[PDB]
Amino acid sequence: DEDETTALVCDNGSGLVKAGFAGDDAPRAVFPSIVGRPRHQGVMVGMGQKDSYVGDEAQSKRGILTLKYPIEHGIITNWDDMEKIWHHTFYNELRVAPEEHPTLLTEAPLNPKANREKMTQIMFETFNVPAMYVAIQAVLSLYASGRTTGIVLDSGDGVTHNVPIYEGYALPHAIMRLDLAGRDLTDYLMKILTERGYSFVTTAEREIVRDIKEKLCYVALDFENEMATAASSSSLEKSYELPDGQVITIGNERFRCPETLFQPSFIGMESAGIHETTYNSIMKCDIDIRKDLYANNVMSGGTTMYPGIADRMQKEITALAPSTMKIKIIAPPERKYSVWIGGSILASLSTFQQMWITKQEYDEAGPSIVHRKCF
Amino acid sequence: DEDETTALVCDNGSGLVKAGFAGDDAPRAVFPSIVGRPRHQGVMVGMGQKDSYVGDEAQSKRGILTLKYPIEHGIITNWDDMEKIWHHTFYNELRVAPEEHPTLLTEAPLNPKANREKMTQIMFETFNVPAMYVAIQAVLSLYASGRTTGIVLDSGDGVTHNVPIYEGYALPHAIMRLDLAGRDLTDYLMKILTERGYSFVTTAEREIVRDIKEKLCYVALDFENEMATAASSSSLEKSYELPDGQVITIGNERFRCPETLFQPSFIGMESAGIHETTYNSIMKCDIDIRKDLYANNVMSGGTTMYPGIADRMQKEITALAPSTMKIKIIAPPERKYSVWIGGSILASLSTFQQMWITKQEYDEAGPSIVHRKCF
Amino acid sequence: SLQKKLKGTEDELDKYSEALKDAQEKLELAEKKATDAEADVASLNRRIQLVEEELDRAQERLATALQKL
Amino acid sequence: SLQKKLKGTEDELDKYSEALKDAQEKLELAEKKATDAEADVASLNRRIQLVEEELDRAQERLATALQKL
Ligand SMILES: Nc1ncnc2c1ncn2[C@@H]1O[C@H](COP(=O)(O)OP(=O)(O)O)[C@@H](O)[C@H]1O
Ligand SMILES: Nc1ncnc2c1ncn2[C@@H]1O[C@H](COP(=O)(O)OP(=O)(O)O)[C@@H](O)[C@H]1O
Ligand SMILES: [Mg+2]
Ligand SMILES: [Mg+2]
Repeated sequence: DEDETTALVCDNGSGLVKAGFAGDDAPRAVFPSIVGRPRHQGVMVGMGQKDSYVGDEAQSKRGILTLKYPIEHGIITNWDDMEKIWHHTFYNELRVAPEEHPTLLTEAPLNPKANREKMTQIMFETFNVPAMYVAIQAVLSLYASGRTTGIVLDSGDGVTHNVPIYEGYALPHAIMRLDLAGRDLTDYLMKILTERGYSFVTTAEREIVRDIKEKLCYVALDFENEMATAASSSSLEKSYELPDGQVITIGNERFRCPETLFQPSFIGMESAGIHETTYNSIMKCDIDIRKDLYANNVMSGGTTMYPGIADRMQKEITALAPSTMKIKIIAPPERKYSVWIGGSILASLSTFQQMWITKQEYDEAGPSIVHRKCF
Repeated sequence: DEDETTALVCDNGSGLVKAGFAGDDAPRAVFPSIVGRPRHQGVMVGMGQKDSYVGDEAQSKRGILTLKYPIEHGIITNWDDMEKIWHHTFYNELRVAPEEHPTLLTEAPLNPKANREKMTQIMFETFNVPAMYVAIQAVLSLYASGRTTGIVLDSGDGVTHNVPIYEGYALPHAIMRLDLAGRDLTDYLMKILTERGYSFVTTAEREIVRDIKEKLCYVALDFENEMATAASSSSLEKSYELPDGQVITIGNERFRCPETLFQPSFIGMESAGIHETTYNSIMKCDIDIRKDLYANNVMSGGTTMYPGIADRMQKEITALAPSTMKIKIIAPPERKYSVWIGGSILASLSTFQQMWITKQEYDEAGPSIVHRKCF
Repeated sequence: SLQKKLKGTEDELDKYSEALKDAQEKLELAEKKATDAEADVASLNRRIQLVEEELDRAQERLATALQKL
Repeated sequence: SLQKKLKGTEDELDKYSEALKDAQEKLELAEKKATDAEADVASLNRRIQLVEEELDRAQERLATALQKL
């Protein structure tokens, strides 16, 4: 299927795995990060004895399979799910073995050392891979953006990373990760919908309402004013049609769901909102480059697909920062895949072909030394 | 009958209504939450034309009246039954009108807005009441316990609420309700008794076996070991005498009925057992206060009248949590009425007499604004 | 003969049901895409009005700064 | 009984055919609306890009004028 000896770019982002060959502009195999295990034991004869579903095979059946998240906040919980999702991506979709081409994986900023050593060991010992490389997502996203300056805000599913890069210079001391993202928003919407009257307590419905949020939920331009005008609703409340057919009616809750990002007090945490944390990060940077960080801020992550984030960011930053300079916020189209796109354009360089880590040196050095070599 | 202008404490708990005047230590009018409706049509002349029985009048006759539960999982199904049970409690037992004293009602945590607005409207418009107030059960139970710290586990009839309160401080974000309680235990015992050989499919027998459970069923200290030693039964199986006279023989099933609480998989639900859900709730709290929540856990609800719950909780929490600290579980005597008792001691304070909601402000504001004022 | 006719009619019924389900799936996909595109159009119209207001502000500011120069 | 069943099956077949035709019509309508919305959003993307370039030029000249002042 592939006639070019190039690394397979597999972005294992929290919530959605995006795998594809280098050189492509979009991932071909896109599936959620979920593992469906058989809950009961059947006396039936003939069905697949497979004890571990994955991807679309699990999405197609969520009532029988108990759903487990292979990644939580960033820390890898179960490694069997890791081996399952890579083995599946290798021998069920791509139809190619890892013994013929490299593999450029993308990991989140500020992750545990155990996670890195574990994935590297599974990719070297178990699977025979000629060479591995771990890369931070923020750099590849800035590559795909086509710039060298700005602060990347990557909001995945269970973690949110703010990474400032000015003139192509990383700042490992300022990268601050906060576990507020799509899962805590799904939980907030679920508890407020339970407050509305429709109560559910199973994961399949949680994924359904997550999809409903992805499709409908947006960000408000003025929270309190929308609350007042929605008190007497007319066009502000919408009636959604569940894929099963049950008629759901959702009004203001939509534009109050992502608001939890701006007010973490809703989930009883002393952490500051994403905008205030980004602002504090800007103060932690130097003054000289602060204006450039204001003018080149970039966004990444699937959570940014909601309509109305750019305007909300502009008003909040204008209210926090002075209103004398110019603070333009740029969001490139299809930003979610941009990271992966970067991977593709990063795997075609010959120099990058010279910066890989082969098996033998890793085996003698050991995983810890490999950690030192990368950084 | 009453010479003090004090609020009538009417705990409308799921399964048992407990009504009484403030200042008393126990409810005088205690009757199950059931409504009996005439099934057939009689050509007889002279009997009461009353088309809606309630309370003991329905309990005395369960063969003729089809029984309907006025509350399910927490959501109010029929409002006519609501009006029936309050009108009955007012003009058949207490022998007092609501137009002379307030009324402190107790509602379950995390209930629908429709339920609250409906009951408040029936208590203001229809009935002329000088003032109403909705209160959460967990706070009043913690009051009656005589403390300010701990996690209250209220297991009613169709819903189970875990509410953490440390230093008197409520945590509306951590309150998680799960519809596993006495009705699902009655259903499990019924299906397993049908498996034993005695099959029934009517509600009167369901209430009878519910009473049998309340009287006999207990919690096991070691499930598998009791299963093994009960395989060859001698004193482990007991012969109960039905109030009708039929000789029933029940052995291990007793201490396997409440076990469904610890293993929801028996009813094919992905939800976690009450102990595991409480443990997860403790992780959701902060670490600083977790030890205090371990040392001050309180229980509430009629379902807790079974013998052997405290020991089972201690072993399960010790197996789940470390065994280095001290984890004492306290269960106050007559905990079931404690909630109501709290109501009594809450209605005697002058400040609480200043926190009531009169008719006029509610009428101008409307019910929704009243919801904002309370919380 | 009538059993053969009923068999044929039931086969045609199954075919029509399959075609109707396929058409319903396509209808869902198309309506979702249309609604998403309409929402994007509305949001971007708001955006471009805001940007035009900003451009007018910048032009007036420039004219004032020029006069001062 | 078989004649009654055949009549019922034929009625169901006619109803399914009508439903399929209506679904195809709504499919055509939704596809047309989606195509129009995509054309509109593309035109608005070019317009907003042009206005953004204009605004960047305007702000650059405003900064130059401020420095001169
Ligand atoms: N099309 C979409 N619309 C809205 N939200 C989305 C969409 N796709 C993903 N998300 C949200 O983004 C999160 C996953 O993001 P992720 O795939 O990790 O981004 P990235 O791959 O850029 O790191 C989930 O919480 C999900 O709710
Ligand atoms: N004396 C008792 N012994 C055992 N179980 C009981 C007893 N009284 C009530 N229950 C159980 O408790 C449930 C009702 O509890 P409820 O009256 O709602 O408690 P509370 O009034 O504290 O909320 C029913 O399912 C019933 O089976
Ligand atoms: Mg992301
Ligand atoms: Mg209770």
